[PDB]
Amino acid sequence: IKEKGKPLMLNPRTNKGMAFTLQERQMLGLQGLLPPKIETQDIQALRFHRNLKKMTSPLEKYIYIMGIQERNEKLFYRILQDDIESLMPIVYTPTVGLACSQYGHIFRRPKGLFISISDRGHVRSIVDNWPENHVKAVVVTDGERILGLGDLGVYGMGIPVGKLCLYTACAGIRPDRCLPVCIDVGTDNIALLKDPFYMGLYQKRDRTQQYDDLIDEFMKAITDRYGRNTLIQFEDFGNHNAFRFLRKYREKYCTFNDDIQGTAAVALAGLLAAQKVISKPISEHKILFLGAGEAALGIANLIVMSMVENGLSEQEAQKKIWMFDKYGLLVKGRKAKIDSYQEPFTHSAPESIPDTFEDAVNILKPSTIIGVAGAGRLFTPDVIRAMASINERPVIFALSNPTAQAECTAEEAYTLTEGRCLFASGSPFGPVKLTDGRVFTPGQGNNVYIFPGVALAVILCNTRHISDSVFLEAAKALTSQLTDEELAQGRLYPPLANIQEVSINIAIKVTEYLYANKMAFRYPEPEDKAKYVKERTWRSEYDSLLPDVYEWP
Amino acid sequence: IKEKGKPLMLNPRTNKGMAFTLQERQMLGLQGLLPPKIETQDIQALRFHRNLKKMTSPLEKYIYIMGIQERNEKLFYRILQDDIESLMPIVYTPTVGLACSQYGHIFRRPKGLFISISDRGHVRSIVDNWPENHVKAVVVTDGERILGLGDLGVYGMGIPVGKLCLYTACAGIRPDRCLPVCIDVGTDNIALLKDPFYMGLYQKRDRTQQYDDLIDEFMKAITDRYGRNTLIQFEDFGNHNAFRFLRKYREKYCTFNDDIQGTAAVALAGLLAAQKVISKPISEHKILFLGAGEAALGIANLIVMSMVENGLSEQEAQKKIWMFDKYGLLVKGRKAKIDSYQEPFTHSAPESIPDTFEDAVNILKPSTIIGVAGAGRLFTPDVIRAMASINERPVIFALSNPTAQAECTAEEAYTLTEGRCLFASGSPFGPVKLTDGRVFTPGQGNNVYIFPGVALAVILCNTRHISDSVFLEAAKALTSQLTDEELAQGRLYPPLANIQEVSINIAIKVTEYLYANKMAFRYPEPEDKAKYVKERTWRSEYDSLLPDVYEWP
Amino acid sequence: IKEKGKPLMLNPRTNKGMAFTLQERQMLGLQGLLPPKIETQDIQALRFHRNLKKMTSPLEKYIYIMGIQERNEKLFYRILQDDIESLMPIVYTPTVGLACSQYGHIFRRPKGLFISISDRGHVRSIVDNWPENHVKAVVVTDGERILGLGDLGVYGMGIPVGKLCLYTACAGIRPDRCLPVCIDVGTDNIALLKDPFYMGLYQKRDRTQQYDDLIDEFMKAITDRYGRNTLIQFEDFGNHNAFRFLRKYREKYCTFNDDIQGTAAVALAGLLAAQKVISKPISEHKILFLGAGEAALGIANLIVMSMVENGLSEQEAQKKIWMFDKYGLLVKGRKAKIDSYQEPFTHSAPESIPDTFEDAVNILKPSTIIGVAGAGRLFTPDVIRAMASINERPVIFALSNPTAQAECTAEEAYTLTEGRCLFASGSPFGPVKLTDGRVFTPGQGNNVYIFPGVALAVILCNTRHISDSVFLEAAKALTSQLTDEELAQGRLYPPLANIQEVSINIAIKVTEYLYANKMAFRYPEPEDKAKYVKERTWRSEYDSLLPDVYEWP
Ligand SMILES: NC(=O)C1=CN([C@@H]2O[C@H](COP(=O)(O)OP(=O)(O)OC[C@H]3O[C@@H](n4cnc5c(N)ncnc54)[C@H](O)[C@@H]3O)[C@@H](O)[C@H]2O)C=CC1
Ligand SMILES: NC(=O)C1=CN([C@@H]2O[C@H](COP(=O)(O)OP(=O)(O)OC[C@H]3O[C@@H](n4cnc5c(N)ncnc54)[C@H](O)[C@@H]3O)[C@@H](O)[C@H]2O)C=CC1
Ligand SMILES: NC(=O)C1=CN([C@@H]2O[C@H](COP(=O)(O)OP(=O)(O)OC[C@H]3O[C@@H](n4cnc5c(N)ncnc54)[C@H](O)[C@@H]3O)[C@@H](O)[C@H]2O)C=CC1
Ligand SMILES: NC(=O)C1=CN([C@@H]2O[C@H](COP(=O)(O)OP(=O)(O)OC[C@H]3O[C@@H](n4cnc5c(N)ncnc54)[C@H](O)[C@@H]3O)[C@@H](O)[C@H]2O)C=CC1
Ligand SMILES: NC(=O)C1=CN([C@@H]2O[C@H](COP(=O)(O)OP(=O)(O)OC[C@H]3O[C@@H](n4cnc5c(N)ncnc54)[C@H](O)[C@@H]3O)[C@@H](O)[C@H]2O)C=CC1
Ligand SMILES: NC(=O)C1=CN([C@@H]2O[C@H](COP(=O)(O)OP(=O)(O)OC[C@H]3O[C@@H](n4cnc5c(N)ncnc54)[C@H](O)[C@@H]3O)[C@@H](O)[C@H]2O)C=CC1
Ligand SMILES: O=C(O)/C=C/C(=O)O
Ligand SMILES: O=C(O)/C=C/C(=O)O
Ligand SMILES: O=C(O)/C=C/C(=O)O
Ligand SMILES: [Mn+2]
Ligand SMILES: [Mn+2]
Ligand SMILES: [Mn+2]
Repeated sequence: IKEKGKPLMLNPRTNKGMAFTLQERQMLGLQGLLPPKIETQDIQALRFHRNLKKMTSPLEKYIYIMGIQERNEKLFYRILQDDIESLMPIVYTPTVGLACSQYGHIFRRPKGLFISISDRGHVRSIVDNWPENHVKAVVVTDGERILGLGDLGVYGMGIPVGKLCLYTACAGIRPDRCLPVCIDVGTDNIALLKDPFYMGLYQKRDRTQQYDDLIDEFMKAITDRYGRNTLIQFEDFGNHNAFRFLRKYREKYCTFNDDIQGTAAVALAGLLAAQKVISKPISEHKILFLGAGEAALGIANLIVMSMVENGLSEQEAQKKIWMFDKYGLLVKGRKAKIDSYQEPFTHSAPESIPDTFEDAVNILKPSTIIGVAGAGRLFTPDVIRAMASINERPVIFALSNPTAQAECTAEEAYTLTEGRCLFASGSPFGPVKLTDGRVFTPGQGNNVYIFPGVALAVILCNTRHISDSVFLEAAKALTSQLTDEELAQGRLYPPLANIQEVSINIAIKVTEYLYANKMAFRYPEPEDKAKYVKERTWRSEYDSLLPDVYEWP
Repeated sequence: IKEKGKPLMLNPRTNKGMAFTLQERQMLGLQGLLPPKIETQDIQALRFHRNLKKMTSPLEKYIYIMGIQERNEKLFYRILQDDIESLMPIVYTPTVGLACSQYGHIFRRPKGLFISISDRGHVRSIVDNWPENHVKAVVVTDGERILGLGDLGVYGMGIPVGKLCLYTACAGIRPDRCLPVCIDVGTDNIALLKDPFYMGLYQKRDRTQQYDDLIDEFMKAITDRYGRNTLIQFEDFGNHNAFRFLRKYREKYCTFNDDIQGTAAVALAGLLAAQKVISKPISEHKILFLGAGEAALGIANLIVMSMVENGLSEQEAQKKIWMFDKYGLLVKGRKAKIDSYQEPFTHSAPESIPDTFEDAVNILKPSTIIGVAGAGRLFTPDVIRAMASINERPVIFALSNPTAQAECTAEEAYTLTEGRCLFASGSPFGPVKLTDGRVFTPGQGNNVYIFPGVALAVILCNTRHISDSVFLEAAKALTSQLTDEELAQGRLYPPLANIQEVSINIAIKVTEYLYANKMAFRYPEPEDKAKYVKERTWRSEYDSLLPDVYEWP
Repeated sequence: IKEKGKPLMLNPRTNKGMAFTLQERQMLGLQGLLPPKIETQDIQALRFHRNLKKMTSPLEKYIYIMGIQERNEKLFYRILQDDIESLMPIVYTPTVGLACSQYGHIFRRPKGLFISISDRGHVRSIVDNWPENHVKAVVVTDGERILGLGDLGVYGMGIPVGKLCLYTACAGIRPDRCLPVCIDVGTDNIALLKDPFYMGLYQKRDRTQQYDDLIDEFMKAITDRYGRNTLIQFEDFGNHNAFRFLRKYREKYCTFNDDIQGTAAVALAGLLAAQKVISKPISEHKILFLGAGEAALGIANLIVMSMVENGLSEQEAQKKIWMFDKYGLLVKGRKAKIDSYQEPFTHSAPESIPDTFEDAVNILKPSTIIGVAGAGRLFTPDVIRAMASINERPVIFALSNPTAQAECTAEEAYTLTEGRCLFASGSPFGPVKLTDGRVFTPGQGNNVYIFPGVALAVILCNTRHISDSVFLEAAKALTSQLTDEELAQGRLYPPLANIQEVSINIAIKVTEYLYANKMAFRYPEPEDKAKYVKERTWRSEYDSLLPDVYEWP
């Protein structure tokens, strides 16, 4: 490091608290500024869990652990490392959504960059204000579609912050190379415009061309200072902007959209694991989505790429996918609109026009149901029963987040199908024991299983662009890690407790894929991709800060 | 910049002296720390020239101007840019040599990084001590062969410093992106080892494997911190080491040796200029070298490549070249050793064995004489007359530096050949006027015309390896700028006064060459290379340091 | 030491150069930034004297050593300490006057605080930009009366800088606690108003209420930040502003005017020494001043106090003093003005009014002549001859500075009076050897023998105000250190070569005087004033910058 003395303690990237050794204190001007006691990171972790055990609400736990990231970075991650499964719900979905809807009530310190429409023309100067000189990964949101909570404006900064925590906790990406970003062009949230604690501009969203220019100016500014190959992950943008920005920049920068592409991969991985148990002919596979937005289209497009890779033409596969949105079933010539992306899955109206999602299930008789509407408990008991009656082993994915917007619970899916369904959800649910002793451990179909591993691979290989093919390879890399014993439990995904090793493995597989397809530019090409990746992961163990002292001959 | 206040004035990189505008001083905390007067860089320039003109000795002018580099970087380069031609002999050769032989007496502040054998195993920590974060180019020496002055140890640091100033002065390579380096493993200079002002370790050179490993450690440290693409220019390394390191690293790193390859392109560019005068074919020209070291072998190899590029084969080309070293004519089976690089130019002993260099000229009757033995006035009157009697338009290159080690003077060569010789020297020589009022302006055969333009291209194209073929095009690029009128005056090279435009022009050719030959990795490839290179050269004009202030809507 | 890395080398306060030990280099992040050689201050000193020896002009040597102050403060004073006597003429008078005349030509880096009239209402903001936190002594000037050179505007900043160097070199006052200040309200010097290099405001002097308000503002801003007892020494202000500001502030701040009071003490001390080689009766003392401004009036009033301290009343002592300015003898009723301060020394026109200073010498027949007109050689040979015939041992003091403005030289004084005079001058003159062989060593009556010791005592005792009594004591303290031998050489002051010891002795005696008269507020009162002062003098030897590293039991 460059500085010594108090500054070392005030900066969380370097502060170690009482873990600063005696020599470090004396040589770096800290003696007397710390209590006489010398501690280990282990003692500090104990302090943490000791106090966490006594806390009552998830939000309170969020504020506390999240505060550690602003005081002692190394320890913050040592804490996540100790038990990522139990803390995931706190730092990530669903509690992060809770934090976001209340971001202005719990604010203590800011985190990340805020670029508003009012800064148009001066974005580059905002990017130069960021302290870190070598940013490799950016996660950006404009806060219009925060989880299934809708438009939360700048209160959505909570999402990019959470995603990045996982870049480091899951894939070992250096936190100092990560930058959370929030684009504030206003918010249509009437309640927030009336909140005296709101953190953004008090104006409705700017949807004119100035908005696209702002985004343009941001992509330009970020790459100018950090590099053309800086990984830019779009997160929680509205439906229209999400697809547009993805297609406008995907071939120009090293960018992707988590909601559209990372989701697609995790979902596909779940369906793959499922096919392992079901083993049914793909000619008998009929899928039906509740909702036809970002994730539905992304999932459907990757399912098609999977089916095509498996024989069917692109046109035959798309006919095997249906969608049901807020206006009803997506069929040709319906009163409600249908965008360019939905058309491919908009088919000739069947015998009857289903009025409810239930009718749709009975009429179309799908074998797989995927909920991604973010509208609540729409996979009603009748839907689940209809599914269990129609299929011996129905696949039921309720992916909407947070928990209250989920289509159904694990407990509802398993009991209403007598333990026959193959379930996955976006938000966490604990094990389910049926009235007959059978225990079913549900898996979490959440994009966190993908973006960390993919991001690591892309950064390490100096990749310039990300094609949909990477996510397909990621899908296969995730489900390829499922053992048969975990399959028996009802797990369509590796245990969340192993998310770190699982992410690394996905990173290794994707790096092998990028190189083999001339998508990597990090020369020389590593001989052992496995040893290469593992060798470059950031660790939470304290580094010695002592200067290099030695005797001259 | 991150700081404000006095530090801005203490760091030459940012210090503008009285050039800081009123608004900059108020907002940065300099009000009152500077005189009320607001000056322009133009005024600062005048002050400089006013003082220099009063100065008497070259060394004195050296101390003064080099002192400016450590007070106001921008001003330093503006001063050079003002009149590169007249300042060249002061900051560069021959005065730079004078400075080196006396580095310990005129020392005020150190420049660049010093890595000593005593720091083995701890070289990375030394590299990390360097303030600048984005280093793109390194010029390193061990002071074994400083000009034709010999082993000067750490006193040779003056060379890497002098070389880098030209990177900026000539080719516009950002100064903060440059790093001069001195590897001190001791020195054999008996006198220095007795001087109380010597700046190096008091011990003779370490020629064991430790030297090799130190160099290895250095290459690894630099690359690891700044990127394996970082340009490493080897300068004034002893004979043995110069070749071996070039061979060993040109494949692994983006390195090259200036004394071997840079010179090769200058000397070749000279001959190419001669051709447009003599028109003499390639089946013509019998070349004789005085000395067979780094530069001779380098020029020979590039010459051969140009002949082979024009019909002739390598075997019949290498025969048109002869070398005479401190041991006499280099012929097969002679007593003196003949290294691997010299073998290709070691032909069967002639009918008679040349006793002295004058004899070798009469017997062999060369049409081009090239001196690079750093041994003195060896292109004696007799030697020059002989070349006159034997040729109509003889080519005489006395490239040895500094001035006192050159083979002959511009006057000696022109008067002794009645103005028919085509001359070039390593160090500068003023115009020559013959008794018949005929005036000849001799060019300078110095690699300064090469390394700057090449360095700029390599760096801008993100090149990873430098092939000798880059130098061949470098030579062509240089000569392709010699206008007819300049040929007449007796100029084998573009006027040294235009060395800036020449360098930029060269850089453009090489970048187009590099891309056209898939050696460039800077994406996207620029359509207009010219526009590309000129947009990226560093300017000596002052930049505003004002924060980005603006009103919100 | 709170900073590490390059910053330690860029700051002259901490820069040790190659004297940084290996241990400090490794622990402070300097390894590799300095040559492998470890030097001592002794070696660096040698390098300095070696180069100084070569130099030809005094201004050149000035530019050189003053540059060292801006690079290595410790070494700067070591060099001065090594031979304060020979460097005195270069760093102080007369060369410092030459430097001020060319300040804008030789400018490299600014020194001190610059407060301009354009800054009124923001002076505190300027004072807060000064890097040092504990300032104890300020020396300020407006540059209207720089030596006998006149109005030099901001070019006069060189004077305060020169005085402060002596604060440290002579009295051991801490460099970082001294603050040179230049108040710029414009200049009347027409030459500078058309000089493109002039460092000040381009306007004639502002003499409205604004001037006075600026100074008031300055005085308040300084004390507000550093303390009401911050020693503030006024230097080279115009005659009208010198007395009025001294009168206005001497009871509100810890301030004094060097030109009026310091001079007074050194001049009187010279007379006191003279009396010891003449034993002349007070009733025989007749003093005539050439000039009647700051210096003259200051000296007169101090002489008057010494006489009153010995019996004579104010009235009778005051009549022993005559003055002659640029309009002639000050006699009651003369057409030329006579201000309040001059009245006590304005007599009734004698029988015949002397037209020239020679007529005044012959008519009044004084026994002591003191020149402070700064108008050149007014002590013509006829004048000196007249003094030789009226008095057996004529007292001749040519105090005007620099040398060209002196009233006469040392050679002219001793030669013209045949060695029967007691001579002293404001500027240095070497020894004088008459044809008869006799050698005379002239003393230098310059306020440099006073302000250092006086300021040191005033600072160490936390004195709130300085009365004329202090200077009367300093005057006595200085002459008391004179040893007969030296007095026998023609010395009216102790050898300049020992100004360090002499200054300290004056500091001791003055501190004892301040306490004895309850003017000192430093508590507790030191028992041994000598050990108290000697212990607090700053030293030039290097201090270890090593952190306090120790093991715990
Ligand atoms: N678990 C995971 O990895 C991921 C989960 N999601 C979740 O999926 C939900 C939607 O996200 P996006 O597709 O990006 O949103 P979007 O706004 O792009 O699409 C929403 C879709 O749901 C439909 N919809 C709304 N109400 C409906 C209703 N009452 N009945 C039937 N359909 C209805 C809309 O017509 C629209 O087609 C969110 O809650 C989000 O958190 C999104 C990405 C990944
Ligand atoms: N744009 C860039 O990435 C640039 C990198 N460099 C330097 O190159 C050095 C790396 O050398 P290589 O052996 O080529 O790289 P590498 O093999 O260590 O890794 C390749 C790329 O992945 C990044 N990386 C490594 N670990 C990372 C982590 N844990 N989290 C996030 N990003 C990580 C690196 O910055 C590098 O750009 C670095 O020390 C850096 O200072 C210099 C200029 C630009
Ligand atoms: N391999 C590399 O050099 C990479 C550089 N970057 C980043 O990209 C930024 C520059 O923008 P790009 O469009 O990539 O490059 P560019 O097209 O502006 O220039 C290409 C290379 O030449 C260097 N450069 C430009 N002008 C220079 C000058 N006048 N003197 C010395 N070096 C000069 C740049 O640092 C860059 O590495 C840098 O700040 C760097 O952090 C990111 C990835 C790789
Ligand atoms: N102007 C330019 O661009 C360049 C000029 N030079 C200058 O050329 C000189 C040598 O450079 P390198 O080839 O690197 O050195 P080197 O040490 O590799 O080669 C020296 C050669 O000269 C020969 N030699 C020594 N004394 C001799 C004598 N008394 N009579 C005949 N031959 C003798 C040696 O046998 C040896 O082959 C130096 O003075 C150097 O400054 C080197 C590179 C470029
Ligand atoms: N970093 C800082 O700002 C520091 C400030 N101090 C100051 O020192 C005072 C404590 O008194 P001591 O230092 O024990 O001495 P002291 O009390 O014996 O000295 C009396 C006064 O003379 C001044 N002084 C002593 N030597 C001086 C010198 N060589 N040159 C110029 N001024 C000198 C001191 O500032 C002090 O105000 C405190 O008022 C404290 O504010 C002490 C250490 C550090
Ligand atoms: N050696 C020392 O320690 C000191 C020497 N001086 C020197 O004394 C000189 C005057 O200083 P200040 O009293 O502050 O100046 P001032 O401006 O206050 O007074 C100058 C006096 O000299 C008179 N004068 C000018 N030309 C004259 C002439 N042609 N003939 C007779 N009298 C003439 C003026 O009328 C005026 O009374 C300066 O050259 C200065 O450098 C001042 C302070 C200390
Ligand atoms: O530090 C806090 O808890 C809150 C700060 C704020 O309200 O800005
Ligand atoms: O001897 C030194 O290290 C410094 C010399 C200077 O600043 O002139
Ligand atoms: O003219 C200036 O501002 C500085 C000159 C120098 O540092 O030499
Ligand atoms: Mn999302
Ligand atoms: Mn060289
Ligand atoms: Mn004065």
